[PDB]
Amino acid sequence: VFRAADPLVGVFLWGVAHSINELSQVPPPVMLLPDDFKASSKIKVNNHLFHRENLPSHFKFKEYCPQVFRNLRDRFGIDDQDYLVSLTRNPPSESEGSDGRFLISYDRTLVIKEVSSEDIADMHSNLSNYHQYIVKCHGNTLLPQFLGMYRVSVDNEDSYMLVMRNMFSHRLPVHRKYDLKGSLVSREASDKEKVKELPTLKDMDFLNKNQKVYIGEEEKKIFLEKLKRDVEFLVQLKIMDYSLLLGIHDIIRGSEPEEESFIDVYAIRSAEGAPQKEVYFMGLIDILTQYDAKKVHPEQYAKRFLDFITNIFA
Amino acid sequence: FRADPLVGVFLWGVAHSINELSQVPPPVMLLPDDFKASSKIKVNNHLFHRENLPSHFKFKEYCPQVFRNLRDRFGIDDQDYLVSLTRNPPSESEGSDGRFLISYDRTLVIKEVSSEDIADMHSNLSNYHQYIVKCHGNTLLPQFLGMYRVSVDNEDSYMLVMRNMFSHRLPVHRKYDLKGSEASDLPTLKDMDFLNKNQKVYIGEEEKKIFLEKLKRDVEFLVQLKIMDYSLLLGIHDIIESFIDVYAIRSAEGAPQKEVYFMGLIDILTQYDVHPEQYAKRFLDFITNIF
Ligand SMILES: CCCCC(=O)Nc1ccc(-c2ccc3ncn(CCC)c(=O)c3c2)cn1
Ligand SMILES: CCCCC(=O)Nc1ccc(-c2ccc3ncn(CCC)c(=O)c3c2)cn1
Repeated sequence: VFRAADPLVGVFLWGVAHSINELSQVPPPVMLLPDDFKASSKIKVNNHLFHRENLPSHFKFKEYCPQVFRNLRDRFGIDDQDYLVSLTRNPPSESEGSDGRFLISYDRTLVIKEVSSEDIADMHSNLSNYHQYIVKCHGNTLLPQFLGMYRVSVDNEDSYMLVMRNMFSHRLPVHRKYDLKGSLVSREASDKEKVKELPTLKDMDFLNKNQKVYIGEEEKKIFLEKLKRDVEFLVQLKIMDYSLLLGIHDIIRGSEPEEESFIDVYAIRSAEGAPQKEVYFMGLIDILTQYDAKKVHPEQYAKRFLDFITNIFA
Repeated sequence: FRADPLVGVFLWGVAHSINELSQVPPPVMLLPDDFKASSKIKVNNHLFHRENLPSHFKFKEYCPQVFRNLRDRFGIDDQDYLVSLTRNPPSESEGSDGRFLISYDRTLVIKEVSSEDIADMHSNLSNYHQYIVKCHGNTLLPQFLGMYRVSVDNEDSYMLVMRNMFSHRLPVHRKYDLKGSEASDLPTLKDMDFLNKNQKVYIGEEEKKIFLEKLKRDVEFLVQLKIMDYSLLLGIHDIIESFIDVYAIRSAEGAPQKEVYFMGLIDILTQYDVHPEQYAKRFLDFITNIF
């Protein structure tokens, strides 16, 4: 059943418009109540002998905790209308690498990742904790910015979408990619992964390449003290198995002929004495994983993580 | 409890439909499927709260392509239809046994109807639609512009939106429901009080026949469908630029009073189950008899 447009994205793009447009009529609550953290807005469409081109005739769309995620976007500095333009003005571009879908907004500021149903449950188990941490740090963090969480039902099949700020650059393309855990049971990018154009390298590949990150001592201090706070928050929640996403843009290799419009929140320029002029992009990914696993405590995972990351700097 | 969700949902559904319909190109020709089609939407929010709309409702539009085409053939743009119903709440009328709302514009009417009138509309929607294209929309019959079903707190109410037959600016002072064969206590006069009050309409020779020729055409379209028990709604405004009252006929030159008459057929679609062509025969001669 080849289609030119994927109905899963079309229904998602429809539902984001509908969600935000109805949200424009609902005044923001003065304080989020514990009921807002179990709330949801669903809507089910049933057209009969009335066909549309972009959307299927039978679909559902649900938004998880609208008031919570609306408040989160605000605290992260994103106007709801800017969120809408960025996701819907033009179709997002598809990216490969992750399990299911992984979309990038047309302005390359937002990311939309397909997650599982247990991931949706893990977010609810800690949305209140995550929100209270965004309040406390005023949104200045290395954790991902969870901006919206949605369920898209099409052809009697539910997909779960999660929107976030893009940790990479809206305009500077990433030339080298790592995912760093600091672990012992060592991590190499597979042969299958390594022959791609942009392979996600891991701890051992980082070391094998003599990779170092040159940012200068003040930025190093701010980044490590931030990383330390964020990790302690996860440790308190008994979380482990998270990663630092590290991207590297080669400056002299440049972008395409495309050279103020947006701020790359997770970017740090290289130090003035660096051997290479580059831009780094760093963020924690795959948080929200509890220690309970059916065959390392969160405190030990963290200490090892922080010590590894501390030494990637030079 | 009475501060109203039925109106609040209905107006939410109309904006939602006209927004959806702006993204579906209007067809040039209709299919038999379009006369059995429908668009249904169900909202269910959980610990989410909004002012106007309740937490749970349904909105169903009947044959969206047909009525959209009928609004086109009646000279109504969809956006002007949307502004008309929703930009300010419709004022209600206490013509009871169901709700009866008039747009802020006074250009359109929203009448609550039964589940069998919905069945009656579907049995003849195509017959009605093709009569409209042949007369190029120049009829005394009502202009059915849209038909929806709203569900709130597990009760289904059916809404039919028609063009307003009365004026959008000039109020009606006398109102008749003319049939042929008296009213118990603007009141709705029945037929005897036309006579008793020596009421007569003066509209001019040339315009009287154009109305009567179309009345014969319209009625002759109903009798071919075994329709009876229709009425001629006659509104009357003693004369003591934005829109048009297309059922208004101006004061005749040299009349006792210079006035404006609003006349068009209502409560059609009642099928025989006194004969249709007899019922015709009596009504037509009755209404032909005012000069
Ligand atoms: C419901 C709980 C979910 C658990 C959970 O924390 N997952 C999680 C968290 C964050 C990300 C993420 C965010 C931004 C990103 N920007 C760029 N790139 C680079 C693209 C090549 C990313 O990969 C990226 C990945 C992915 N997954
Ligand atoms: C689906 C229903 C089948 C039966 C059926 O044809 N009903 C039916 C048909 C037409 C009307 C109608 C139309 C326009 C009108 N304009 C003004 N005013 C004046 C308001 C004071 C009206 O009353 C009016 C009433 C009412 N009912």
